[PDB]
Amino acid sequence: IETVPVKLKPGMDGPKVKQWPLTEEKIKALVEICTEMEKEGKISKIGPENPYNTPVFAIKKKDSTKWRKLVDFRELNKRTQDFWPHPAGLKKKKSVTVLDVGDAYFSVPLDEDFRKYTAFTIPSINNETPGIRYQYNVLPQGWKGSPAIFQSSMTKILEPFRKQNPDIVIYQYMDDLYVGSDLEIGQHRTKIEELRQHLLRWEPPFLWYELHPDKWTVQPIVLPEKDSWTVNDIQKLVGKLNWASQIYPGIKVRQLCKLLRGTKALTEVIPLTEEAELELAENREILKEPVHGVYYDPSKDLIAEIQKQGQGQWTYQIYQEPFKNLKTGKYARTNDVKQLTEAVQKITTESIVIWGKTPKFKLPIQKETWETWWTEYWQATWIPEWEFVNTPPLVKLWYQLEK
Amino acid sequence: PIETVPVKLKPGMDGPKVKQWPLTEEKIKALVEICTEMEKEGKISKIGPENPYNTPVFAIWRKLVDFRELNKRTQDFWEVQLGIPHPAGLKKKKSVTVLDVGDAYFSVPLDEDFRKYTAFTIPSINNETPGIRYQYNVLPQGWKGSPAIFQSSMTKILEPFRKQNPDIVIYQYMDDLYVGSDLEIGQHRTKIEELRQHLLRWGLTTPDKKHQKEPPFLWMGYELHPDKWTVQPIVLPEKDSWTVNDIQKLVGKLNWASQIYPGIKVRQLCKLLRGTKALTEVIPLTEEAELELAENREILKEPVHGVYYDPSKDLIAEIQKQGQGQWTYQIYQEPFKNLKTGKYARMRGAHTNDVKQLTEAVQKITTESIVIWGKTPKFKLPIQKETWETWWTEYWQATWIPEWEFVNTPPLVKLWYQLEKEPIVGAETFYVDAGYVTNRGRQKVVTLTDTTNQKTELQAIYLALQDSGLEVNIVTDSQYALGIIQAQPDQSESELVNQIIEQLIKKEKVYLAWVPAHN
Ligand SMILES: CC[C@H]1C(=O)Nc2ccc(F)cc2N1C(=O)OC(C)C
Ligand SMILES: [Mg+2]
Repeated sequence: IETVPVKLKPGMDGPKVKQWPLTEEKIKALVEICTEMEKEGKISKIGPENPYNTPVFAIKKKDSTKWRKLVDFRELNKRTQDFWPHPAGLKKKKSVTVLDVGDAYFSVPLDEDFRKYTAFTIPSINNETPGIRYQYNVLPQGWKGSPAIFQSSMTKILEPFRKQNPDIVIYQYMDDLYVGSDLEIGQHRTKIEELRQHLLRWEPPFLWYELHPDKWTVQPIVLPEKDSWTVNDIQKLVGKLNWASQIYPGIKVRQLCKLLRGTKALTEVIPLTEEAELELAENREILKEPVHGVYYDPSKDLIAEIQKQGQGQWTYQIYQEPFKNLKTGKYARTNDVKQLTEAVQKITTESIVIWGKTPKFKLPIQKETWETWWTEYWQATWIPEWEFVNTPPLVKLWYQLEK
Repeated sequence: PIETVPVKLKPGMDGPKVKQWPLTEEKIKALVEICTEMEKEGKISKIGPENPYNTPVFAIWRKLVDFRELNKRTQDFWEVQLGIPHPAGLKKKKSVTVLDVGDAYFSVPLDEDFRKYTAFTIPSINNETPGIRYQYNVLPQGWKGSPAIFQSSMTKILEPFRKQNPDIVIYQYMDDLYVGSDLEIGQHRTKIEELRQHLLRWGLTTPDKKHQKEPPFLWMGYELHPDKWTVQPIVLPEKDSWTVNDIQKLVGKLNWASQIYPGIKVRQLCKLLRGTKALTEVIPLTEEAELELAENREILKEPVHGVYYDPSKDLIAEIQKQGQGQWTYQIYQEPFKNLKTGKYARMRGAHTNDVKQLTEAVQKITTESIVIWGKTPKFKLPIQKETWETWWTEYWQATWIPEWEFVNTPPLVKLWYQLEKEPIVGAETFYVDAGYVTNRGRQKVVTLTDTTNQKTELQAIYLALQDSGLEVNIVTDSQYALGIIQAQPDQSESELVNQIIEQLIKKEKVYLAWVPAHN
């Protein structure tokens, strides 16, 4: 009755997603959590007439020893009707603390006719029992409609702090609230508390400590700078340059190329000629800045690829049209998978902060390994889209800072 | 009674209206005695000729209703099972009783609003005698939602008994109720009687202790004892002429035994299927197929049991390389008491090395373990940490193996070669493009036949490797060949690649570089 009538996009039916198998530790955490959500009317056991399913997972958190239930609503989120802004001021604040306000949802009931689409299953070890089935009664954490539906109620609540602390940029995204302020880190955390407690007024633990958007400088392309240049060096250099010429057409190779005149031994040292020292120096300048004319339009998808740079280092880029990167960065400091998941999250927290959307990730990892271990390290409350790929050889070369 | 699960027809669709085919008067009688009693039990009820719906019915006497139309119109239900347990995950019990649940679907109400779509018709003998129309009051055999609704009811009807008796394991499977415990013989038989009474007080009837199946329980291709498990009896056929069909069925059964019989091999056997033209075609057995067959029937002559999972103890998984692209493994808890075993041969990709392939076997085993035991085992592997890290750090894809211990049990896995990371000073340099030109003036233009733009870029390099000495620097314009060699395989589907690999293993130092077009 009180609920807001929600519907799926026209023609669409509910999600029937397969639940990845879980470890008994996670199942144990999921049973304890869900048993309590049931005693409190948040979720209800469902019968066999509900054919839908969304996967569930358990994760660990920050500043806690408790488990957090994570519902993979990606599929449902895509079949849910659109609802009919984004402060670029946010990426300019000295600091931003991320809050988990997902709990505010457990008060608003959910349209009785939509509930069945929130069905999920807690699996059993070795299939020895059917699996415990449930659906949501209230707005669930992780569903695209929850922030949308609790928006009115969320503004009213923020209205005060808003006018009272005009020096703060409060941005909401899914179950997260982003709090930005140029105040000194000292006083920053104090003002966060005056927000947490003002939320209790109507809770919210920290995600991450702060992020510092202000220094999210792009990682440009660099050429090696050496004393003596062998033939091999010149060949790597031209190759790198030629590919970079796809982006920056001002890049000229002609002169460096007149150096690999014929078939010389790879290790032969080649002093560079005037015409050439000047060509390298000039290509060098063109790369000092990211290419002009690259603008983000909300109309298209944000794609993100990550490359393994070996020795605990990774590189990544964000773009919408190939070669037109909106951002390109690095990440270092564990095991391969642990790092990949942190980078993935760090890069996601960035697109959200910068453009308000999570990007589509192209990951260099076998799917089964990712599906097996990502939850052991995941801390976010959201889950971006991802596909799996193989990183060609040369793409890595062309992307890192070796001395 | 038990609560009712509401059912609906698919969106838009209307109930069934397919007319009853002619019924032999001998069959009409039969169906009237059958349907009249079903109305005496509660299963069905006569309905007034205003119910447009109707579903066919013939007689086999047992009444068999044809619901393939109503089913097409009935809503989708939550999957009935999708996944049975594996013996290796089961626990050891002192006693295990299997309780056949009779007239299961018959003892569960069917959503009232739905019943009118279950309407069927018994044709009158006389061109105008009865012509009675019935509808179901319970779950109909053959109807789309009966398996699902039944199981879901059984679960609820079992819940309390399960809370009262937490020392009793109960597994529901279609029509069987496998009940197990560690109670002493006598107490177990009493719980089995109580339970029997618990189901009864809900109408669910079962078989007496005299009539209930006694283990070994033959289930889903296995042989179950309260304390152990194996695969049902299976030794190999004796024959003079083997047909493709026989071979495939043979290969099929040998694989099945791999989950518990370590050592089974199928390679020589599989190889017989090459170029086969008909299922009925005979294929004589190679000296090698006979040896492999002879060894399989010997392994399969002495039965092996698998113990059950003891949750108090760790899981250990040990892997061995049993040939190129072949891996065997076994998971045990009690040193060498096999919970399970298996073999792994999947070659993800056209090329690979024993390291990548051992790592993929570790992921398959990890996934399997998470399904069966809900956790990952401590791994014992024939590879040293240093060989592992060394390929890890240098590979582009991201990967991660759980806690494992090196176990010096050959063959140890390793890398046969490694490409330098810097050009070699003093090594001749080949620029390949189907031939090459060296910096010392050598050249070998060769024109190949029946090639592929890609297989040609690989031949260039191969030639360069052959004519060069122990140390060599090679320059190619192929990103493709570059990718393959750089991945550093030691095994491939391609013979060419395999040739390059033998070459690379022999070299002392090889450096590969790439440069674009324009040599
Ligand atoms: C009921 C107890 C349960 C179990 O833990 N161990 C055994 C051991 C021997 C058996 F014959 C059955 C089973 N069990 C089981 O669920 O078997 C289904 C897969 C058929
Ligand atoms: Mg060339």
